Amino acid sequence: TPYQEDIARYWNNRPVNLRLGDVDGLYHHHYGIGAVDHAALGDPGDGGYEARLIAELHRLESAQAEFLLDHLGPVGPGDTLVDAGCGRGGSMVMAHQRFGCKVEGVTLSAAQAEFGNRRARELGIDDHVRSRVCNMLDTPFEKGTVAASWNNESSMYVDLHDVFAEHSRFLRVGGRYVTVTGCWNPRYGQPSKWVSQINAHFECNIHSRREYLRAMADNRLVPQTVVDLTPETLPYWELRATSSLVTGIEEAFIESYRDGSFQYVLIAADRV
Amino acid sequence: PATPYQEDIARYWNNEARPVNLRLGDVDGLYHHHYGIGAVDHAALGDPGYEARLIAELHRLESAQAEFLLDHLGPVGPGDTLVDAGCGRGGSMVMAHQRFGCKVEGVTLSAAQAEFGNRRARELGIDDHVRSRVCNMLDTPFEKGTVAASWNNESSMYVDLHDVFAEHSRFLRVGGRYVTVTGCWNPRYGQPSKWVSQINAHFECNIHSRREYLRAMADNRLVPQTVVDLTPETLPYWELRATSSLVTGIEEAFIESYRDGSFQYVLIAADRV
Amino acid sequence: TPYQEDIARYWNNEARPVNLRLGDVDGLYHHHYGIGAVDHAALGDPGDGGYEARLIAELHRLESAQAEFLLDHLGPVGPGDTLVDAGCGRGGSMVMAHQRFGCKVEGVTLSAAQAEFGNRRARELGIDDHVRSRVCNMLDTPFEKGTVAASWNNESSMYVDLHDVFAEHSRFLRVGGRYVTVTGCWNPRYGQPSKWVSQINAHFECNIHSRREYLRAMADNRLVPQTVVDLTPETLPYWELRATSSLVTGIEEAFIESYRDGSFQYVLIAADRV
Amino acid sequence: TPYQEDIARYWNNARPVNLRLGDVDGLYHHHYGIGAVDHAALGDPGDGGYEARLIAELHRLESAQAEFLLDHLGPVGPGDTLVDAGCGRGGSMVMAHQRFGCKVEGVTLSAAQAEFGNRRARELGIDDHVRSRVCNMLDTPFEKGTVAASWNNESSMYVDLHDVFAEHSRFLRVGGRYVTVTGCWNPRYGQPSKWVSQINAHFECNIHSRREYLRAMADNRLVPQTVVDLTPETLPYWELRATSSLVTGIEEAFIESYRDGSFQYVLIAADRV
Amino acid sequence: ATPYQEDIARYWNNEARPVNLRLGDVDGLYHHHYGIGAVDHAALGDPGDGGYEARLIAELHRLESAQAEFLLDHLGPVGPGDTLVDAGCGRGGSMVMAHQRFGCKVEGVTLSAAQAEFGNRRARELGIDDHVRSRVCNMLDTPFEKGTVAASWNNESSMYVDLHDVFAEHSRFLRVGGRYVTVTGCWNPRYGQPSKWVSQINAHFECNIHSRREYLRAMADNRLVPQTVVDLTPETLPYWELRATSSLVTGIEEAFIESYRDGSFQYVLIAADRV
Amino acid sequence: TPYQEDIARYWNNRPVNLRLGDVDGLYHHHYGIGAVDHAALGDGGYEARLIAELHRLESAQAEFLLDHLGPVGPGDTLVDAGCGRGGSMVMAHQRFGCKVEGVTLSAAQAEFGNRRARELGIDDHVRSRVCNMLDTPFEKGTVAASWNNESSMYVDLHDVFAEHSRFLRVGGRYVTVTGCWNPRYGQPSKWVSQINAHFECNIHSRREYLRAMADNRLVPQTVVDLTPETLPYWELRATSSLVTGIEEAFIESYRDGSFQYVLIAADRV
Ligand SMILES: Nc1ncnc2c1ncn2[C@@H]1O[C@H](C[C@@H](N)CC[C@H](N)C(=O)O)[C@@H](O)[C@H]1O
Ligand SMILES: Nc1ncnc2c1ncn2[C@@H]1O[C@H](C[C@@H](N)CC[C@H](N)C(=O)O)[C@@H](O)[C@H]1O
Ligand SMILES: Nc1ncnc2c1ncn2[C@@H]1O[C@H](C[C@@H](N)CC[C@H](N)C(=O)O)[C@@H](O)[C@H]1O
Ligand SMILES: Nc1ncnc2c1ncn2[C@@H]1O[C@H](C[C@@H](N)CC[C@H](N)C(=O)O)[C@@H](O)[C@H]1O
Ligand SMILES: Nc1ncnc2c1ncn2[C@@H]1O[C@H](C[C@@H](N)CC[C@H](N)C(=O)O)[C@@H](O)[C@H]1O
Ligand SMILES: Nc1ncnc2c1ncn2[C@@H]1O[C@H](C[C@@H](N)CC[C@H](N)C(=O)O)[C@@H](O)[C@H]1O
Ligand SMILES: CC(C)=CCC/C(C)=C/COP(=O)(O)OP(=O)(O)O
Ligand SMILES: CC(C)=CCC/C(C)=C/COP(=O)(O)OP(=O)(O)O
Ligand SMILES: CC(C)=CCC/C(C)=C/COP(=O)(O)OP(=O)(O)O
Ligand SMILES: CC(C)=CCC/C(C)=C/COP(=O)(O)OP(=O)(O)O
Ligand SMILES: CC(C)=CCC/C(C)=C/COP(=O)(O)OP(=O)(O)O
Ligand SMILES: CC(C)=CCC/C(C)=C\COP(=O)(O)OP(=O)(O)O
Ligand SMILES: [Mg+2]
Ligand SMILES: [Mg+2]
Ligand SMILES: [Mg+2]
Ligand SMILES: [Mg+2]
Ligand SMILES: [Mg+2]
Ligand SMILES: [Mg+2]
Repeated sequence: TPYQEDIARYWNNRPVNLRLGDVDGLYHHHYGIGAVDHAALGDPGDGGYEARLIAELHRLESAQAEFLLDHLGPVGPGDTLVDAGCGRGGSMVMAHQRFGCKVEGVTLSAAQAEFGNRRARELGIDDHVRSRVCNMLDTPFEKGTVAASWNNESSMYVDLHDVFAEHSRFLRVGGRYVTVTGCWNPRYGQPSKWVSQINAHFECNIHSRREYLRAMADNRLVPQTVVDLTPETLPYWELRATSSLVTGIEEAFIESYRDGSFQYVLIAADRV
Repeated sequence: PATPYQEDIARYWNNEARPVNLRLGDVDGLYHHHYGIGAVDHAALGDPGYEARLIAELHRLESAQAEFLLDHLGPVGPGDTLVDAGCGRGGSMVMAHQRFGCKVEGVTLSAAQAEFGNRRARELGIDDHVRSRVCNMLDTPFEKGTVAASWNNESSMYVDLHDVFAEHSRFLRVGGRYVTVTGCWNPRYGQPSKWVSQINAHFECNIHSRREYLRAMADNRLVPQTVVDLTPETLPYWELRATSSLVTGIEEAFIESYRDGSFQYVLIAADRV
Repeated sequence: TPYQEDIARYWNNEARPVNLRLGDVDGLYHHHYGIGAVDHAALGDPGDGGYEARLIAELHRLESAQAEFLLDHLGPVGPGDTLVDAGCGRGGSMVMAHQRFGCKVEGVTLSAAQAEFGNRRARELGIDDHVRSRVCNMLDTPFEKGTVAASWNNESSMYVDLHDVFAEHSRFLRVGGRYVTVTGCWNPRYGQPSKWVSQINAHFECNIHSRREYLRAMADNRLVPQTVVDLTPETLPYWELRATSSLVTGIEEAFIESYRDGSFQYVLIAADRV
Repeated sequence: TPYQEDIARYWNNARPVNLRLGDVDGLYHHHYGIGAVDHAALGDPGDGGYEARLIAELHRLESAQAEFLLDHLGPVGPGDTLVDAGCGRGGSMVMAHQRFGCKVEGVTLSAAQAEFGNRRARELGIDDHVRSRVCNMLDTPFEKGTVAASWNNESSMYVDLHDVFAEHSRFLRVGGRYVTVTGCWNPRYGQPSKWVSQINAHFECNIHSRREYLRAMADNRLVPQTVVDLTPETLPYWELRATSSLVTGIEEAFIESYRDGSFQYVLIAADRV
Repeated sequence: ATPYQEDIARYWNNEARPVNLRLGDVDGLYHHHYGIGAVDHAALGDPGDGGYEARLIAELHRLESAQAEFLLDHLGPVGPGDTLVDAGCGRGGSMVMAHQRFGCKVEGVTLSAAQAEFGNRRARELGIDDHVRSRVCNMLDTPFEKGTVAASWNNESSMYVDLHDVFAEHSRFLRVGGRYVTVTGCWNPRYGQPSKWVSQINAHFECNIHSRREYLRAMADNRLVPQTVVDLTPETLPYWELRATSSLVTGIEEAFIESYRDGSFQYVLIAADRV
Repeated sequence: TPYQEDIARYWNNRPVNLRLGDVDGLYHHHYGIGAVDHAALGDGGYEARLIAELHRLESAQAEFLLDHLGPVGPGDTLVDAGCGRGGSMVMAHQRFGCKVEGVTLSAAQAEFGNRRARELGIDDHVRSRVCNMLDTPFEKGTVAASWNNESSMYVDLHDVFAEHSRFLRVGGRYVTVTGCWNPRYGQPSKWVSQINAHFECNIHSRREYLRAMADNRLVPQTVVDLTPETLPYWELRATSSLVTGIEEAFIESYRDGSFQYVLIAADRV
C-alpha cells in the first residue's frame, strides 16, 4: 500500500500525452508500434510539422492499442471486459466501439477515473464503459464473469503472481487474457542500468520475461501467443526522440531495446 | 534400450520407410519426417490431369517449415554445436549445417535412420561436422552447457516433457536457444479429442497439451521468446496431401482436429535462462 | 467444455446391449467392468440355449462385484453421512451404496439421459429422496466444503484433469474423509502409453493417465493413499470371458493385450482427506 | 550427523529378544513380525520348553515379514544387485540372496553390525555376494541406476524421507523396484500421539506420517505399486511378545497406538519411474 | 473434531499444576510458557527461610512474564482500533498484558473450555471483558475474517499443530503488512534429527516439536517474511536451572536443560511480516 | 553473462573506498554500522579524522559479519562471493588463520587482493580469483563457511544460494549482509530504483532472500535489521566531501522504511 500511494500521488498529477489524445479524443498512456508513415509526416520545414508529428505518434499509440484488442479473441455485446490500470480510458473506448460490450476499467488515480467517465458520457456510452478507482489486485468483479481482461503497460506496478491470480479469478474458464509490456530479457542476465533508469523514472518495477511466463503458468494461464514487438516499437521512440514532447527517458528505452537488455512483448493466454 | 515403449517406438522407425517421406526427400536429397507449412503454389503445380510435381510441392512445404525452425535458433557461428533430438534421417541437420557451417549432433532411436543420416552425410562431404547416432534424447552424452542451440522437430510426443526439457536445459549453454515445432491438443478444448487419440494410436505416440509444454519449460529454466500457432500454415499442406496417392490414412484426423481446434500445430523458441 | 460437450453426446445415446441386458437382471445398471474369478459352474457348456443368458448373468455378477469391492474401501459411513459419485453413469453404484449404508448419495454426470435414468430407477426403489443423480461437471460441483463423508471415481477419471478433479474432491470432502477410485492407467514402468492404450483412448474418446499422475495429483491435493492395489489379475478373467460372448464391442483385445504386456493396469486407490 | 553419531552408539551396542531368536536360524533380524500365531505347535505355558518354543514362534513371524517384503521386490535375477538401507545384522540380506542368488549390498551405521553380518556371511560361504559395510544410507557409494531393487526394513525413521528416497532413486535403475516396511503415525489421527512420541524417545528415532512417505516418494520419481496396512498382521506378534520375558518395555506403546489407530504398520512397494 | 486435539483439550482441561497456578497468583497474570533473562540470586536470601520458596515463585513468574513482554515488543506498532489474535491463549496471561499495553481488542482461542472460561473470568475482574475474550476453538480453523487482524502470535503452542496449516490460517485473517510473532522450541536441523531429549519432551507434553527448518519453510510458503530471528536459548537457560532446584519441578527439567546444552534443541523467537 | 560483462566493467573501472583502505590496510567495498565516535572525531586535519571514522565503521560491520560465521578452525576453508579487494578476506584469515578463497568478476580487484595478500605474507592462505560466484570451482561440501557482503544484488538469489549450498559442508554456516527493499512497503520505491540505476545492480526484497534460502536447504539462525546501525554511517558520509551522490537515496529509503539493511546467518541443513 505505501507504494500504492506512491502511484496514486503520481498519476493523479504531461503534454506528450494529452496533446495526442486531443486529436482523436482517445487518451492513451502507453507506447506506439508500427512502421512510421513518412508520407503524411512531411518534412521538418513546414508550417505545421509538429502538429503532424503529434498525429503520427498518436496513430502509432492507437495502433498498438488496436493490436492488443486483436488478441482478445471473439467477444460479443453480452460479454464483459476488464482493463487493469485503464489510465484515462483510451483503450476502453476503442474496445467498446469495436465490440459493443461492457468494459469495466480500474485505476488508482481518481483523476484518471473521472476523466475516463467524463469522456465516456460525451460519447454516450457511460452505461457500458466505466472506470473506477480500485486496486487491480483486489477487484470487485465476481469469479469467472469476465470474458477477457488485459494489462496494457501497467503490470510493472504490481506483483505478477498476485495480479495474474486475480485475473484468473474473475476471468471465465476458457476466457482470454492479454498483456503488452516491457520486461528485461533474462537472456541478458539481470536488469541493465537502462532498465533501472526506467524504473527510477516512472517509479515502477519492471519484471523479466521469465517472471511473466512462470507467473502465468502458476495461475492457470496458458499463453497462446508470445510475440516480441521491440522492432515494431523502435520506430515510435526514435521519432519521439526528435520531437519536443521529449520527457527525457527516450534514451533509456532506445538503448536498452538496442542491446537487447530490455524488450517490448505481447502475450495472449487462455484461462484453463 | 531405455524402456519397453522406446523399444516399440524405436523398432517402428527402424522398420518403416514409406514412399511419402522418401520419394520427397529424393528431389533434394534432404529427407524429412515431419510436416510442411506455407501456402500451396497451385500455379506451378497444375491440376491432377502431375504426381511428380505434387511430390515436389509437398517436399517444398516440408523443407519450408524445417527452414522456418532454423530461423528461430538465433545467431550461431561455425564454432557452435547444435543438437537434434530425434533427428530422423538427418534432413534438418544437413540444412542446419549448410546454413551455419557448424557442428550438428543428431540423436535417434533408429539405428537405420542413424546410418542413413551419416551415409548421406558422407556424400555431401560433411560427415566430420554432421553426425547422427543411436541414443535416447532423454539421456544424451553431450556435456553441460556445451550446446549453443537444440530443438525437437516433431519428436516430443514420444517422451516425457519435463525429462526431455530437463536434458536440453542441461547440455544447453546458458543464454542458449531451444526451439520446437510440434502438435499439441489445445487445453482450451478441454481434453484430447478422438481425433488426437487416433493420431496417437496411429503413430503409437503420446501428444501433450499446450499447457504441459509451457509448464514443462518453465520448470526447466526455459523462457519462451516466441510462441506462434502455425495451424493455418500447415492446413494447406494436409489438404493437398489428402488428395495425393501417398495418403497414409491419418490425413483426416489431422485436418479435422485442426478445424475444430482440438489440435494445434505450434512453434516455440525459448532461451536457456 | 467443448470436450465435455462431446462426452455428453456420446453417452446420451449409447444403448449398448453389453451394458443394459446385464443391469436388467438386477436393476443395478453399471457402466464399468468386473473383477473376481469366473464361476464356470453356473456357466456350464456353450451348447445350450440359455447359455448366453447365463453368460450375461456371470458378467453382470463380476461387474457388481467390483462395485461392491469399491464400497469396501469407503470406510465407516452412517445414515447421516453424504456420498458423492463423480461420473455416476446410470446410478448402479449409487443404489448399492445407499442400500448398504442407508445414507445420502449424490451422483453427478454429464449425460442428462443417464441422470434421468438414474432418478427414474431411484423412484422405483423408493429411495429418490436419498439417492439422486444430476447433470453437472464433476470438476465444478455444487456441494459445500467438507460436507461429504466419502466420494469416488469408478472409471470416470480418464475424462478429466487429475489435479482439477482431485482438487474438487478434496474441497467438498470432509477432513479425515475417504476417497476411492477404480481405474485403468498406463504403467509408467513401461515408459509411455502403448498403442493398446491409445486405441482405448480413441475408442472411448477419453484420456488415460499414468499411475504416476494419479499418485502425484493426490499428493498435491491433500489426499494420502491408504491402499493401492493392482487388480489387473482380477479383471483379466472378466475380459477373456467377455471376449467370447456376442456382446463384444471390439475393444476387448486392446484391454487383454495391454494387461498382458503390462503397459496398462487396472488399479484401486483409497486415500484419506488429510 | 551429530544425531547419526549417537544413533551409531545405540547400534554398536545386543538385546536377547533379538539375538536369542536369530540363534535358531542364523538369520539375525532386527524388525518385527506379521502373521497369525500358531498356538497349536506353539505350546502351553505349563511346561519347561515353553519359552524356547515362544522364541521360535516370534522368530518365525519376524522372518515371515522379511520374506513378505522380498515378495514385493519383483523379478530379480542373479545378475541384479540389491541394496539394504540400514541392514542391521544382515538377516534380510542372507534371505534375499538365498532366494535370488544375486549381489546384495548392505549398509549400516554400526561397525559392529557390519562385521557381524560379514562374519555370518562367510560362514554361509556367500561373502562374495552378500556384504555389509559401514556407511550412511543417505550418501551411498553405489553408482546411478545400477541397483535392480532396494528397500528400508524399519530404518526410515532414522533419516529424512526426501533425502533417503532421493538417494534410492539415484542408484536405483529406471523401472527398478523400491520397497519399505515401516511404522508411521496416521495423518488421519491428526498429529503424533504420546504413544508414538514414546516410541521415538525409546528408540531415539523420528517416526514420519503416512503423508510424508507418499509425498516424499512422489517428489523423487517413486510411484507406489502397492500400499497395504499390515497393522492387523503385526498385532498378534506384539501381544504374544507382551507376555514373554524378552519384553523391552515398549510393547504397550505399540499395541495401544495400533489399537486407537494413531500409529500404523505399513508396506509400500514403488517403481522407479 | 480429530482424535489428537480431542486429547490435547482433555489434557489441558485438567492442568492445575502448581508450577503454573502458584506463579500466576503472585501477580494475577496466568502464564503457560517459560521465562527468559538472568536470575536475581540476591533476592533469594537465606535458603533456610519460610519465605525463600515464596521468593523463588516470584522470580520464576517474573521471568515468565518477562518473555511474554518480550514477545509483545515484536508485534510492532498497534493502536486501540487494531485487533490481536492469540493462537492457543491458555489462561489469557499474555492477552491481558497485550491489552493493558495497547488498549485494543484481543481475541484468544484455545481447545480447553476450562482455560477459556478461566480467561474470561479473570477478564471480567479487570473490567476488560469487552476487549479481551478467550473462546474454545481450533486455531487452525478460526472465525476471524480475512485481513482483519493487525497482529497475531503463537507463544509455545505451535508444537500442537501442522506448521503449514497454522501459518496458512494466520496469513488468512492477518491484514496485509500485518505482523506475526512466535516464541517456541524447535529441534535444531544442524543437529540432524530429534534427539531423545526432544522426543522425551514430546512424550511428556504429548506434542510434536518441529525443526527450525520447518518453521522457516512453512512461513515462506505462506507469505510470511521473517523480520527477526533470534535464538533465546541462552536467555531461557537460567530460568530452567533455577526451576530445576525448586520443588515445583514437574520432571521434564532435565530434558530441556540437557537438550539446550548439546544444542539439539533451541528456544527461538520469530517475527515476520504478512507480505 | 552479458550482464556479467557490465558488472565486470563497472568494477574494473573510487577515493571514498581506497582512501579508507589506506589507513588500516584492509580494503572494504561495503558500508558501516554502529554509533559514531562523535566525541573523539573533531568539529585542521578534520577530513583526515573523518576518513578514519568512516573506515572504522566499515571495518566494524565486516567484523560483525565474521561474528556470525560460527566456530572455524585453521583447517577449514572460507569462501567470499564477490570479495572485492579482499578487505574482509584478510580480516577473516587474521582472525581464524584458515584458508580464505575469494572470488570476483574484476581481474583488477583480484590482483589487488593477492598483491596486498603477499605483502601480509599470507598469499598461501588468502587468495582472490576472477570467477563467477554462480559457477565456482570449489568441490561439494568442502567449505566450512561462506558469505555475501553486499554482492547479492548482482545475481539471482536462487542460483547463488544454490551454489553456496553446493560447496558448503552440511552443517556449515552461511552469512550475508545486504540491502533489500522491504516487502512490507509493497514494491521497490524510487529511492531503491535510484540505487539500482546508480550501481547498475538489482536489489531484492527481504521476501526473496528468505524464500530463496528455504528453497536451497539454508535455514536462517539469525535475522537482524541493521538499518538503525548503518544510518549514522551514511549521515556522516553525507557531510563529507567523498560524497558520491547516492547518499540521499540510502538515507531517505532507510527513513521511510522502503529499504532496509539486514544481516542473515543460516545453517546448511
Ligand atoms: N496497483 C494498481 N491498481 C490499479 N491500477 C494501477 C495500479 N498501479 C498502476 N495502475 C495504473 O495502471 C495504468 C498504467 C498506465 N500506463 C495506463 C495503462 C492503460 N492501459 C493505457 O493504455 O493508458 C495507470 O492508470 C496506473 O495508475
Ligand atoms: N525417445 C527418443 N529418443 C530419441 N529419439 C527419438 C525418441 N523417440 C522418437 N525419436 C525419434 O524422433 C524422430 C521423430 C520423427 N517424427 C522425425 C523427427 C525429425 N526431427 C525429422 O523432422 O525428421 C524419429 O527419428 C524418432 O525415431
Ligand atoms: N466431466 C464430467 N463430469 C461429470 N461426469 C462425467 C464427466 N466426464 C465423464 N463423466 C461420466 O463418468 C461416467 C463414467 C462411466 N464409466 C460410469 C462410471 C460410473 N461410476 C459407473 O461405474 O457406472 C459416465 O457417466 C461419464 O458420462
Ligand atoms: N543413517 C543411516 N544410514 C544407514 N543405516 C542406518 C542409518 N540410521 C540407522 N540405520 C540402520 O537402520 C537399521 C534399522 C534396524 N531395524 C535394522 C533394519 C534391517 N532392514 C533389518 O531388517 O533388520 C539399523 O541397523 C540402523 O543401524
Ligand atoms: N489445535 C489447537 N488449537 C488451538 N489451540 C491449541 C491447539 N493445540 C494446543 N492449543 C493450545 O496451545 C496452548 C499452549 C500453551 N502453552 C498456552 C500458550 C499461551 N500463549 C500462553 O502463553 O499461555 C494451550 O493453551 C493449548 O490449549
Ligand atoms: N557474478 C559475480 N561473481 C563474483 N563476484 C561478483 C559477481 N558479481 C558481482 N560481484 C562482486 O560484487 C562485489 C560488491 C562489493 N561491494 C563487494 C565488497 C566486498 N564484500 C568487501 O567488503 O570487500 C564487487 O566487488 C564484485 O566483484
Ligand atoms: C504432427 C504430429 C503430432 C507429429 C508427430 C511426429 C510424427 C509421427 C512424424 C511422422 O512424420 P513422417 O513424415 O515420418 O510420417 P508421415 O508418412 O505421416 O509423413
Ligand atoms: C480403465 C478403463 C479403460 C476404463 C474405461 C472407463 C469407461 C469409458 C467405461 C465404460 O464402460 P461401459 O460398460 O459403459 O462400456 P463397455 O461395457 O462397452 O466397455
Ligand atoms: C518404526 C519402527 C518399526 C521402528 C523399529 C526400530 C527398531 C527395529 C529398533 C531396534 O531393533 P529391533 O526392533 O530388532 O529391536 P527390538 O525388537 O528389541 O525393539
Ligand atoms: C518449550 C515447549 C516445547 C513447550 C511445549 C509444552 C508447553 C505448551 C509448555 C507450557 O505449558 P506449562 O508452562 O503449563 O507446562 P509446565 O507445567 O511444565 O510449566
Ligand atoms: C543495496 C546495497 C547497499 C548494495 C551494495 C552496492 C555496493 C556495490 C556498495 C558498495 O560500493 P563501493 O563500496 O564499491 O562504493 P561506495 O563508496 O559507494 O560504497
Ligand atoms: C512500458 C512501461 C515500463 C511503462 C511504464 C510507464 C507507464 C505506465 C506509461 C508510460 O507512458 P505514458 O504515456 O503514461 O507516459 P509517457 O508517454 O509521458 O512516458
Ligand atoms: Mg504516451
Ligand atoms: Mg512427411
Ligand atoms: Mg460393461
Ligand atoms: Mg526384534
Ligand atoms: Mg509454567
Ligand atoms: Mg565504501
